[PDB]
Amino acid sequence: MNVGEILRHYAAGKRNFQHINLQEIELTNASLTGADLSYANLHHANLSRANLRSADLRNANLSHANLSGANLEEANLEAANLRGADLHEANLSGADLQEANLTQANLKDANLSDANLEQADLAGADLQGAVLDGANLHGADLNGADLKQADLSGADLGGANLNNANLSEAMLTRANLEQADLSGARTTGARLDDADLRGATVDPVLWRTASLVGARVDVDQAVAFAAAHGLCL
Amino acid sequence: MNVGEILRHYAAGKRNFQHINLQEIELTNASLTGADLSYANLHHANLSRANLRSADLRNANLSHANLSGANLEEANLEAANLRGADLHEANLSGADLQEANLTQANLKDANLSDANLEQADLAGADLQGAVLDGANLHGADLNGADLKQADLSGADLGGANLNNANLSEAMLTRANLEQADLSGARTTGARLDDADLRGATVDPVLWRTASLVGARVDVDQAVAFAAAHGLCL
Repeated sequence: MNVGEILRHYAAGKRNFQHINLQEIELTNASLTGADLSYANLHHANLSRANLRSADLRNANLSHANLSGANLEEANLEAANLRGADLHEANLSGADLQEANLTQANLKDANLSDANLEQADLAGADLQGAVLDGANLHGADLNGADLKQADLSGADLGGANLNNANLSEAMLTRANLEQADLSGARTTGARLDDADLRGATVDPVLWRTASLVGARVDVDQAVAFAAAHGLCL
Repeated sequence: MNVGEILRHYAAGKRNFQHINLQEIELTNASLTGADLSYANLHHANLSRANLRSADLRNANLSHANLSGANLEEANLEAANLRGADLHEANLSGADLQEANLTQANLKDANLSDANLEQADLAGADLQGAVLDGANLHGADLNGADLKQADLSGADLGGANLNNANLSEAMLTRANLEQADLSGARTTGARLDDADLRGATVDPVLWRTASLVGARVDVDQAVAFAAAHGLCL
């Protein structure tokens, strides 16, 4: 299938497009809300600015697609393959991204307000400046992700892997970090006021760097904290 | 007895002067080492600059005596009554002051290196600038004493009462504060590095003000500390 076909069919009102092969397709600007594209092949595809609101893309191959600026509000991307995809400035508010593959993806300045990223793989992704206010990243992999100035105000990072994340100047206010791993993360000017830290693995450096006004702690943690300030116990 | 008598007798080599009444006596400059003056009455006496090295004064009435600049090195003042005495700049190194009465006394800039002040009463005394390097104040009363810039580097303040002390800019390095009470003390720029704090009662303010590099703590204390920095447990 090609473009003038598919634009036409949708325009008619045909909504099922599952398993279609659209690999490398030029679909910039293309307007495709409520479309069913599950299992569809979109390797290196161009869907820059494409409107995919409430679209179903679950298990779709999107590795290396340009999606810069797409609307994905409320789209179903459960298990969709997004390795290396360009999502800079895309809007994914309310989007379902559970168990989705986002390694190496460019997410700079994108919006994932209230998006479901449960167990998603974001190792090494660029989220510099993005917004995740109230998002679910319970159990996500962020091995090495870049989050300079990203907003996770109120996100579930319960048990998330933040191993070696860049959190420099990140916003973590009232986020849930219970049981998260933050070994190696850069926390310069990061803000964890009111955040829930209980049982998270942290470097001691974090105790000295992150604003922690109202942040919740273990007793093990209290101690950590004390000692990171140089008290002898 | 009067002065020309007593100077004479000592000069001969007479050493016992116990229970003698020398109340209000002018004995400035008077040179009286190894003298036994226990139970002697010296209310409002003038012994400014008097040399009393290794003198025995235990239970002597010294209330309101001028002793400014006296040598009391190694003198025995166990239970001697020093309420309101002027001791500014006096030297009491190695002096025994156990159970002695020092309320309201002027001790500004005096030297009590290694002096024994066990259970002594220093409520409301002025020790602004004094030196107590290695002194024993185990169980002393310092209710309200002024210790601006005083040096207690290494002193036993085990169980001492520091209720409302001025400790502004005091030196407490490797002092023992186990079980001391520091409710109300001013600790601005006070230094408690390597000090032993375990079980002492402190205001939380203290956690924020005193340098605590290497200071020892309880777990209760670790927690205190954390919370004084605003962490929620």
